[PDB]
Amino acid sequence: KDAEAVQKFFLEEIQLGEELLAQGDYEKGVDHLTNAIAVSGQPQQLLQVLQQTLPPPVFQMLLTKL
Amino acid sequence: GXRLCRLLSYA
Repeated sequence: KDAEAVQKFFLEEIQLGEELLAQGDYEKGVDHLTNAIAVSGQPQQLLQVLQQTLPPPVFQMLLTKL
Repeated sequence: GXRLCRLLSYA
């Protein structure tokens, strides 16, 4: 189904995003998070949660790449 | 890792 494919893509993009951010590859990590946000029916709610979790300059960079 | 996945799925 389309749903298992999408869940998988969403989760794998997040996991690569987190790993990249942990390595200090902020720009690359953010690019993958923007793919995860793009397939979500609630982008604003994902953005709120990322604002509460990410360092402010990475969140801000996120906002500019969306 | 994997935490970011749960926070965002639950969002």
